[PDB]
Amino acid sequence: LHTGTKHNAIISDTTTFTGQSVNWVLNRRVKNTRYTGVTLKGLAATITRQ
Amino acid sequence: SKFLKNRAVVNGLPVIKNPGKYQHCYLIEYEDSTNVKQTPTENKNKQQQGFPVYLFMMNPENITYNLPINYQEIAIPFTAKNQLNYSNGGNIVMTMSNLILDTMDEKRSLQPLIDRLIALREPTVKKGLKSHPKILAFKWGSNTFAPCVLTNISFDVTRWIDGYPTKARVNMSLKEIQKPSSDSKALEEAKKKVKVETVQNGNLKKTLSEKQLIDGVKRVTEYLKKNISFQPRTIQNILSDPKSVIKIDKDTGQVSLFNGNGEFAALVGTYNGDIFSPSRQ
Amino acid sequence: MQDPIIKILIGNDTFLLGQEIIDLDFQIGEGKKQNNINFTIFDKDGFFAD
Amino acid sequence: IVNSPTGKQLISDAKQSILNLIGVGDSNTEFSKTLKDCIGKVVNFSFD
Amino acid sequence: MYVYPPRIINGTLYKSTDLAEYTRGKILQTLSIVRGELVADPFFGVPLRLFSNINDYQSDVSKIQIILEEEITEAQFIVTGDLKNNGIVSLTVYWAYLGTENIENFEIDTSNI
Amino acid sequence: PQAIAKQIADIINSQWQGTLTDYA
Amino acid sequence: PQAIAKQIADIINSQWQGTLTDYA
Amino acid sequence: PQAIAKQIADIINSQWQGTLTDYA
Repeated sequence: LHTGTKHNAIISDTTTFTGQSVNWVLNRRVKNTRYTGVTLKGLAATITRQ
Repeated sequence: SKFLKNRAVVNGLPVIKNPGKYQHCYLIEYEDSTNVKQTPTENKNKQQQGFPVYLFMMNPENITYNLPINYQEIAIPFTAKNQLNYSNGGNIVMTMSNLILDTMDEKRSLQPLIDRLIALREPTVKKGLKSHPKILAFKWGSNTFAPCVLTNISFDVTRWIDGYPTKARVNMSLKEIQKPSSDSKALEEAKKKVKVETVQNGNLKKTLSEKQLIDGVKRVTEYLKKNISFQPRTIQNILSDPKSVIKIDKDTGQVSLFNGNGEFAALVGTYNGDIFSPSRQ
Repeated sequence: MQDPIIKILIGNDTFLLGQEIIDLDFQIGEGKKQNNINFTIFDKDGFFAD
Repeated sequence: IVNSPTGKQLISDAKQSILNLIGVGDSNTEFSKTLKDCIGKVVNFSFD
Repeated sequence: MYVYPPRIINGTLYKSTDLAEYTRGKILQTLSIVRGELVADPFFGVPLRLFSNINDYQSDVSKIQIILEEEITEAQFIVTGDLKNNGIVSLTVYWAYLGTENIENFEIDTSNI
Repeated sequence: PQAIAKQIADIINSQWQGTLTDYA
Repeated sequence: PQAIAKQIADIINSQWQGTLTDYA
Repeated sequence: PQAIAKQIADIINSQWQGTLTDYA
């Protein structure tokens, strides 16, 4: 997933693109929540479905 | 040969008349290049007198001009050619080598000439602030080279009298520089503004002066007292207050009425340098 | 011997090997390391940069 | 310079012919503007 | 715009809207002002040398050519020098105004003063 | 010298930005 | 090699001093 | 260029291992 770009305008025409894995999507926003009575697979499933 | 030359390009060249005198080249101050001999004898205390900085005793046998033009290469993998991008044009380097200085028979010292040429490295103190050395022009007959600066100089002395050089070879190199703008920095901005080629922001191309502000206040008061009866009630009732003033912006020229409280009340019009333009009906 | 092919699809355009691609990076991470890409292209007049 | 609640903007002014000639090929305009005008593809039409 | 030579025509200064004659007036002014004759700009003007032998008479022509090229950027200048009989040095300035594609006449020149 | 000091600084910056995107 | 390693280290040190005194 | 950018990581990394070992 594209996340950043760089470009040198003066003479040298160079544009640098940067992309990251989808885990970057899971690390974007800080959350406050609570989980009770859920297995690791269930918690991961809910988080991925989000 | 003269049988293989292209006469089409030859005949397109200017024809030069032979001078009636043998000519010697010289180095002169720039801006002093178009000055004639203002005096019979050079006066060192005054400037722009049209006298050469250094007079050649013998002319060069040959002069070399070099010009590199700088492109930048970008090597994209798996392409037949590089990508050439123009960077800059570069400066012309002039070189004259094996210049002759000979006064052995005259028994005259060359040291003053060597000192004169060497003194071109020293910073020329201007007002009291050390500045860059003299900017030169190499003049030969009716031809000039450019605004140039002495970059390298070397002497090879082979004969002396009492330790004073009398026969020397001189190699020197000049470099063409950007032509200094004779136009003043403020004049350049003013003529940029006159042609309206600069950015505009609603300001006048000339900030009003204090005398201009006084005169604009005079004109506004004249117009207001002449046209008081046609002003809206909300303007004449604030003009009836003796505690109301007229203020003109220095950069935009907008005229404003300030009530007794001292706050902005209404916009009356605009004032440039010469005329007062009242607001639309 | 290496006979590489590199094709990058971004937005709605493609960069091929030998066209504008200058350099390309990679990352295939497992734990502390994620997956990321950093690739440089020749952008005449910065058009793609725009 | 034009003033806006967003901010200052440099604006080009000329006769419209020169404006069309300069912007020929849409080279001067930024891609964001082009994408903005095509955002509303589905156009409401009326039926009789 | 007011052309260089101040002439009160019809009660006012001669104001022309053609840049060709204005440029010609600029050329005439450049060669009407000698160096030092102007106060504020003592450097503007043609360098004048009269009583000297005719050996380096092309240097003055070249200097005048550079001066004309420098100030008047809207025209192209070529200056030629010739030696006449007694003491006359004939300078001929060929100028063309880059804006027009043809030689433009002026109706004030044929006017009988 | 200063040219290379700057180059080295920029190298380090891009290696740090690299590390920012290298780690999850 | 070690000469330049040291030079680079010193460059980095002075670059950091720049930053220390660059920020309010 | 990239060769030297890398050489610079190697240097900075080892310099910062030196500091780790240089300290109590």
